[PDB]
Amino acid sequence: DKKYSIGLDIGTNSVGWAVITDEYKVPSKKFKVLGNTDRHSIKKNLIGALLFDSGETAEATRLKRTARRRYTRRKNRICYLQEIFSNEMAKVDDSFFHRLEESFLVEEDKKHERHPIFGNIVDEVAYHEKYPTIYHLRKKLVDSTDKADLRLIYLALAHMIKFRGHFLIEGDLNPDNSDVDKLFIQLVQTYNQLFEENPINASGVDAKAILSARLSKSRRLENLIAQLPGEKKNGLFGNLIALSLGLTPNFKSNFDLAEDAKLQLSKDTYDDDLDNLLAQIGDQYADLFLAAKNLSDAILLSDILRVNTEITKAPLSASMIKRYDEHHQDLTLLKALVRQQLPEKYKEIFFDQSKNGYAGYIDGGASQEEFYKFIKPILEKMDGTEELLVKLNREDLLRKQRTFDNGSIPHQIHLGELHAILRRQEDFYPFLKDNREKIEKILTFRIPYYVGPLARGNSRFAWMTRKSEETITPWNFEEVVDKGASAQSFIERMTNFDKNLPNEKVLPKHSLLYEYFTVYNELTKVKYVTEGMRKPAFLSGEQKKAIVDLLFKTNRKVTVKQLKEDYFKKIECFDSVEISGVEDRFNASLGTYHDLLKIIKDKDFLDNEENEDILEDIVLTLTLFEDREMIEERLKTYAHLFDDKVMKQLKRRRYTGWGRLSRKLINGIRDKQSGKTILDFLKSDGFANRNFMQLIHDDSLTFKEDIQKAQVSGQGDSLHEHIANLAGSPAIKKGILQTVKVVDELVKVMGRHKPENIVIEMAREKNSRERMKRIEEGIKELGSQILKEHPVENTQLQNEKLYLYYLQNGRDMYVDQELDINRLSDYDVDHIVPQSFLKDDSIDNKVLTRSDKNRGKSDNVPSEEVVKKMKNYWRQLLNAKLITQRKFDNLTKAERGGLSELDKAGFIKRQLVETRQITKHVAQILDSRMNTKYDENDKLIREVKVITLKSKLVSDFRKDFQFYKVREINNYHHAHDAYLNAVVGTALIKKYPKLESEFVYGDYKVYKATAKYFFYSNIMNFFKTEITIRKRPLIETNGETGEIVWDKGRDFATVRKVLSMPQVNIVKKTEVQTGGFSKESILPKRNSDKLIARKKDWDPKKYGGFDSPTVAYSVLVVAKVEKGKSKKLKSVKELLGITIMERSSFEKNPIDFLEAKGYKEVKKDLIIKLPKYSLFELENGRKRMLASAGELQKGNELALPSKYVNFLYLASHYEKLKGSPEDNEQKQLFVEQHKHYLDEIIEQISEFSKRVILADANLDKVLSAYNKHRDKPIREQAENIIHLFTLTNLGAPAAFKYFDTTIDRKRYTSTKEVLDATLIHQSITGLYETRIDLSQL
RNA sequence: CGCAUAAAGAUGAGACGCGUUUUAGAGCUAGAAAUAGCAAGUUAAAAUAAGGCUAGUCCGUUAUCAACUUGAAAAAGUGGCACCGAGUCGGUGCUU
DNA sequence: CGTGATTCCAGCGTCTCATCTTTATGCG
DNA sequence: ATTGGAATCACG
Ligand SMILES: [K+]
Ligand SMILES: [K+]
Ligand SMILES: [Mg+2]
Repeated sequence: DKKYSIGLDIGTNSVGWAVITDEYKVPSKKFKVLGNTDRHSIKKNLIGALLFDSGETAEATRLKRTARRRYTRRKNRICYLQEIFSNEMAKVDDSFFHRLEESFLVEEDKKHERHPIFGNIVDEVAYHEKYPTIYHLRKKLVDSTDKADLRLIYLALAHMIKFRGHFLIEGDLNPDNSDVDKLFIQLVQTYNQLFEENPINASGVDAKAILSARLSKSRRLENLIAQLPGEKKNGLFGNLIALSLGLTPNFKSNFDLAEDAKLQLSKDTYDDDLDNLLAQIGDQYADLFLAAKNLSDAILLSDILRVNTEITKAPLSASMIKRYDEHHQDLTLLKALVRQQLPEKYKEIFFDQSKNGYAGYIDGGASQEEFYKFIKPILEKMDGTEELLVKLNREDLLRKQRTFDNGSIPHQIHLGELHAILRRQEDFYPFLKDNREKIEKILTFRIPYYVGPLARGNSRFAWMTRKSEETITPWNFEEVVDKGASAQSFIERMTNFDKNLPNEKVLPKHSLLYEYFTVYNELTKVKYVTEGMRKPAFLSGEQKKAIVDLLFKTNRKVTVKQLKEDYFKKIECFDSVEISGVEDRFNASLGTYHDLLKIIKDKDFLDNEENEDILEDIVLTLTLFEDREMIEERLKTYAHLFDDKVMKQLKRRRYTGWGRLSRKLINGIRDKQSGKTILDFLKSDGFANRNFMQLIHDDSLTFKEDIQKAQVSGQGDSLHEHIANLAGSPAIKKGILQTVKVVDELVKVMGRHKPENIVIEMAREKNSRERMKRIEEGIKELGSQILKEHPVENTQLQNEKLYLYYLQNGRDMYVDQELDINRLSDYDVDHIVPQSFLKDDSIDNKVLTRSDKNRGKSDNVPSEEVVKKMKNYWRQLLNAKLITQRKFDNLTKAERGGLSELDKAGFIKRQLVETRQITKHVAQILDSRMNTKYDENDKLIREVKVITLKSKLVSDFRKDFQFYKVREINNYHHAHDAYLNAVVGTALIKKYPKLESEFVYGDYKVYKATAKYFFYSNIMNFFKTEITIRKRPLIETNGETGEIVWDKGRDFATVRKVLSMPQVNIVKKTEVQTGGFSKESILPKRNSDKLIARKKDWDPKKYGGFDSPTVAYSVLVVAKVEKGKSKKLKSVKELLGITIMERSSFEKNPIDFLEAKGYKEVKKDLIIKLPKYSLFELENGRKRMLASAGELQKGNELALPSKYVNFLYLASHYEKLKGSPEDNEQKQLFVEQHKHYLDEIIEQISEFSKRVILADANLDKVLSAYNKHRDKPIREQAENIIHLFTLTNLGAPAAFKYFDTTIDRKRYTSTKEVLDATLIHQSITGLYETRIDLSQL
């Protein structure tokens, strides 16, 4: 019956827990030990931590799943093509497709001739001589007119269909037009022929280079406008240019059309949009648009083709043949030049696959860039290589046809080549003539993103509904698949249900019912005052309806002045109006009402009550579907009500956005007695004018009970389901679930007595590629040449100062100057918001400057003068996305007011008050689980108070009272943080019950700038003996009550004693490994049993395969095996290591599995399943965690005494020095007086390593390295001993560096010993254990 | 408390481009062979987690997971306390 | 000739679309 | 980045 509290520290890979009592002491208990060993009891402290691998997101699984679907559907494309061809192919060659299928198999496994295409050596050689690449064949079939072998036609069509290109361009691309300059001049011609007053003159402008520039589209537009004399990017010609290049231009202001009429060429809606714009102005400008379309084509077609198109209808295949021919010519030239000038390197270039020369480029793993890096010095160190070098710097030297950059080829080009082949060969082959659209559809068919997987009820990811029960081929897809239903289910399966009625789906945000609801909700709060009024009074239902009919239904926004004049003055005849409860501009407005009024031009239809469900369906359809065709399909039912043009205008309108209130919630549920819905009450409440909340918070009204009935239905969810529904990372969700489980186990351990308080705190927690892409886009948009000055590696951009330099165009952000790339370690990285106000260290808040003093004052936002200097530069960076909206607002906050003392107070408070929503959700879960009893009046009984702390409170407590944390010693700090949290948190609610509303979970009613500033600055000052000097009492009092919240004479002793306890329950969560079967790399054939066949029949020794399988869990099996020629049965105990691929086969029948592996007469009761991280104790406390069936991890924690931890913190100058010069001097002197600690610390590590780690060579290496550097400053030795602690850590062995020396991993690559050790099964807290003596088996 | 914007993250769908693996693309000459010299090289088929049954243009890498007992499962149930101490927890007393 | 030390190695780039939450910053 | 799988190397 002893009161206690729980403190928790939740992280992504750790959950620290601690149980404390009223005196801040951690209890200890004797726990029963189950199993077959002699040990029966163990004393353990109720402080510990759970360690687990981070929870992964589903994104990688999603990408693998989508890739699997794409491979299945590509094989289906080829299958459809072969089905079309099969009847005629069986005549031409019956075994052709069989050879294609078996082409992977080796000679002895092939059932037909080893040559796939023609089945004889002569014809195969002749084919490969005539068409060196498939593109030769494609060009021949597109251009030639004599009948081709059916096998060749199939091969070309299959190549086009299999690798078809992207669908990022909608409509048609005609490759007949490729000249940029000619089409640009034609556009200018049409513009001048239609516009004579201000003609466009652009002669003498390199249209080809500017428009096809490698820079960004926006910068290309800027460059073209720059060379356009007397033109504007927002002008009509500028809009045409933006449309052509790809940027979406607004054509409203060009013609003053009063509608946006945005025209994006790539989008399919453009056509319809274009027609709309033709209705806005006329057909005279249509020619310009036509030219713009053609111009756009050339812009995107000159990028990939770069070949003449008047002589061929296969510009892509001809471009690839040009690649082939230039590669051949350059290869011959390079061979000759190398054999003439550097004859010794030829073998390196053209024979050595390991090297990145031509042989490595073709036969080895060298990419194009690696080959260019290898060959550029050789080209430079030779004569006659000017053309080769020019090609190389243009990235056009010795190219391959199948390259990384073929991702810019639209499927329209492949479709054009396929269509040309079909037209050429259709007369010779009738089935090609009558299956032409079939094959074109095979190439171009693509399941819409809103239909998803074409499942038949066996997929958890599928939502499509089928009109008819038939197989969905690409040809009957539009007939078998219900696309409207599929798209609606696509949107609605991801959208929310309203919380009040969890089975009901939310309304569209722009629903007329929702707008009416919000308008009435705000209007019921309108408190008008006019002359002759004794007291302020609310408006009545009739007045509200009159105002809605007058103000809202005729004005988009309704203000106070319009309310006073057009209603109170015009009708009420009251010239003195003062409003209360609202602002000048009403937030709620009938935007949907006015938009529908403009679209349909009818008022009776809108105001009619009985047809409003039609409007609800209208807005729902306009919200659900973005495609004009589907909107048309759904609205066709309402075509009779409106006109055809009105139907088109409706089709154009789209209402993005959903709400949070369902239809039933607003106007579906009715009160038992009144029979009025919530909307009805909002319309006519009476004198009360209650809002929606008061309407659902009234006990007399049945709405509260109806909501409760809806909420109870479904009984919430299981803990795992409720946690998964949270908005957070899967890693933090794993942390939260483990936190709840440890709390349940701790409550069990404490005799089912629930804690008095649960104080919880959560941590706030490739990249180089993201930085590279961001800087590339920013520089391209800006138009700078900085990146061309210096090619920076991705890992080199990981430097903070370098990244800031590159993001700022190399220029100081506060003044107008330039920084030097080589003057690093000299400039200053400053924070836009000072670290005192906000502890933010991300790039979004950091600025690189030559000297920080240029910012102005260091106690506020940077000065107004700096803003006036660099606002244009900041805006240019923001438009290039080198700085964000947040960064720009922070930088320019001075001109908008700067930082008032109120903002400083708020930032000070938020450094201690945890406002994160995820922490509130965790607190709610814990409170709901702990507090369940209800009052007689149906009110929660807060038996357990859930407090939420921030990491700053505990961190500052650690720093102030020398409770220093070094994260490298061991994992105990996790546990320690949890303890400290409770120790702080409970203390706070002892000292400040009035502050519960900021810390304890629950809506407590307990609630100038300098006052709050100093209050929260010194809110934790009751712990320290001497303030500022002020000497608060030794024993702090509760305040207005008599309790000992803190006893400075003995409570600090208790905290220091707790942090020095050697036994802390650190548990690594044992997990069965799931995921990929093995390494994905397909290795070449070799005679090794570690190769895994990629198919049943693909024997690895002849076809290669996978290796490195991941072990799901090991299996301790005691059985017999055959030994010797006589195959005598030897008894063996062994770890098998069931891999992920073998797991299902093993669990289906373990005995059959083990007999297949070779073990005989296994004991199914003696088989032990051992997941990863299974704990074993061997001797002297040496603990090994099973990492796999053949590898062990360290499983021991080093309990370094607290004095060494504090000395290493001070000596390392953790986070530099943040103390007063007097205290810093005292601590530095303490370090100097305590140099000998270093030796002692080393001894600690050494003795620990001699008992547990057992890495003899690494320990000797470490000792020698330490002896080498004994003359270094104490600080550097301290930092490097912090590094040294990696030798003794728990978990996987790692490599560490002591100064210069690097000590590599000593790995325990043998699990033989653990077969005769003590396996330990630990509960989540580790308090409950079962020890199995495996040597007894 | 309500709107607008931006960023980040989560989830799902539809698609591209490569990469890899085996086979095909008769390598030739001098050679007894070792090999040497020369020539050639750019392409394609197929697989792209083994595979499964539910046979779909589906599904197969997320989440969840100590032990023991009751179980389809979800899951439920199983382990005295106090005190003195502390090198990973030990001991003493009370109790059962 | 086993066995500990050592070395090496690991699928990756892009685009379109939708929904949700959370945080930051204005406005109100 | 990490950390287990695999091959290879050095050597008593
Ligand atoms: K797992
Ligand atoms: K466990
Ligand atoms: Mg497959």
